[PDB]
Amino acid sequence: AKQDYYEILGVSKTAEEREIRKAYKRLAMKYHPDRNQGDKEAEAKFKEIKEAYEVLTDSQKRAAYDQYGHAAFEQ
Repeated sequence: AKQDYYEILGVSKTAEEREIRKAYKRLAMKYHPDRNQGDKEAEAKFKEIKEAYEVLTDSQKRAAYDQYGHAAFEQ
């Protein structure tokens, strides 16, 4: 019911974007392909970790989950 965009990076539960940026920074470099092509999914993992960060600055995705997945803010 949406993904846990806090765990996908992996930070102190649901820490402010203040610390999420810090998770995102470590994890982004860790999961950067940097010629680890062919694998392809590891970059996709960086895509998820980006997605996570990005949802964590968004509006609706960011709250509906936090309350209740998508039975919160479907108006």
